[PDB]
Amino acid sequence: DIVMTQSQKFMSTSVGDRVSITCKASQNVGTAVAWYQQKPGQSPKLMIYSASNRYTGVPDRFTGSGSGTDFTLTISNMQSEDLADYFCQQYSSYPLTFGAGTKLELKRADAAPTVSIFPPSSEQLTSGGASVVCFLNNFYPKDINVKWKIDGSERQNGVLNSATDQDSKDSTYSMSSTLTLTKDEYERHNSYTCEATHKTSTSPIVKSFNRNEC
Amino acid sequence: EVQLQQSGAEVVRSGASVKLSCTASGFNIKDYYIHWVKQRPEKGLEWIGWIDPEIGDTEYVPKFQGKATMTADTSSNTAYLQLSSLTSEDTAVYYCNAGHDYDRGRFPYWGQGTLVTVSAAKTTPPSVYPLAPGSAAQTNSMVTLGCLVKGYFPEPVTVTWNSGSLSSGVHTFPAVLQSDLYTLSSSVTVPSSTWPSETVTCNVAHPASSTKVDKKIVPRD
Repeated sequence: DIVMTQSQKFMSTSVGDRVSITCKASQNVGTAVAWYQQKPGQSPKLMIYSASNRYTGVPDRFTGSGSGTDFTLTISNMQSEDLADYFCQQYSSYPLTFGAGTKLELKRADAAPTVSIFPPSSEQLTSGGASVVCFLNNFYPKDINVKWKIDGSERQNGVLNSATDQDSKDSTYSMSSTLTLTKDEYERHNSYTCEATHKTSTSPIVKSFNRNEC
Repeated sequence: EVQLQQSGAEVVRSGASVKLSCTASGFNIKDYYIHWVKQRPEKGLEWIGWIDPEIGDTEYVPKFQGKATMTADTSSNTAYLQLSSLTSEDTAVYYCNAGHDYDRGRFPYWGQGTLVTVSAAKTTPPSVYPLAPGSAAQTNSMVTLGCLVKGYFPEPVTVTWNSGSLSSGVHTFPAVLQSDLYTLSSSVTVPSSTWPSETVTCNVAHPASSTKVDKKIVPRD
């Protein structure tokens, strides 16, 4: 199988920018490559074929180039409607294969996340389980790291992270990080800490609580 | 215009089978090869194979032999994908697309995809826990409250705050699996002066289990 590699999963852009998306083939595919555009829950669409030919109806701001193993999709003067996922595909030979996609996102001003931590509710505790949740809301850019500490010690296991897509209105991202333990594991400790490191601050944002107070 | 319309999302039990449809309008599938491609969460598209609706000839890639069965019918302009002996690994969005039979592989027409979710879990109502902030006397502005919805199957659950009156400032996260059952949280941010003087309740609904739960967030734990 020919591997089509799109090294960039995400790219921040602004309306008016010239944007280029790369795709590398593991074997010589000639110019037998096509590019597709896809938006959430919608059909992919053919944009470029034969590496550099524009498919019927696609606007003249999309062009493609390359051959052999290195290919590039270029959007000149990017428009709002261009924010979407893009993926290359080779049809040099079987099996046909696709790149993993590159998502074009919107650029805005950096914003520091709003962090909040919550202990297990007494109710969940009567159930024998204990989830400690931390929200990291409305930040930009998306690059962020959350660290948990139980009694000042890094906790690797049991945490699940979930992220919302970039907000369609305010262009920020939000995330939830939750540490799930049993009531017994949770009750054998005092200090729980949710720490967020983001480019918006040199001192990570630290939020915590002590079980014996609360 | 030329369009490929696929059937709605399916939540199926492991070991069972499911048959997906892809209907063409504005054009005829006869002179095309209809291909199907799978897309797993956080993963790239993988080709399954094609069918030549004119003769019924099909070609499958080795990973899907005995897993997928493609059929077509040119009079109704519909192609089908049957998936049998389903497992967790078959959970993905499935697309049908079309390209000229004499064409090497350009995919000018694609259906919108069908999400198939496979699990051996039984339908389970969620437990809703209130997320109230501890009594930390440190003086601050805006306050964030939340609700943890845990241990339900299948998706989805819907969550509102104050019956939809509180819409701005809420974040409801994608659900994630924790040993066969789902969990998600929702946060709401309101002015510090308005809570707790004014009630804040999260309304959680889980249509699959015919359950509705309202949790009023009160101070403490």
